[PDB]
Amino acid sequence: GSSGSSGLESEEVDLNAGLHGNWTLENAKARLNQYFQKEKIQGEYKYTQVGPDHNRSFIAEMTIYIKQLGRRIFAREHGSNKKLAAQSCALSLVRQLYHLGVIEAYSSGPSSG
Repeated sequence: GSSGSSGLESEEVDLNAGLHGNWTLENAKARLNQYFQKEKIQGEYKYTQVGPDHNRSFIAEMTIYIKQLGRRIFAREHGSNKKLAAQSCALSLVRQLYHLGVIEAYSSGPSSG
């Protein structure tokens, strides 16, 4: 494994990308951890393995309470592995946070190139 020492963007972004939200499978997993660091909240994914051990997939689920709204949000999703499952779960919390107005559309530009 490896990574860069800094990140930058100098590219343009569409106006409709602020209406659909730039939250992706990985940028949502980051944004849910950012929400937990800013609010002093903690959350861990509940997993369930499905299928036979020679050909399996994983379900992942999470539920969190929002003290700034007075309610909670829940998700349950699945991938071919725990990473894909938790990625799909995170995007399902983050797109409910965006729908309820706890967050806005992400600043990262189009994935088309």
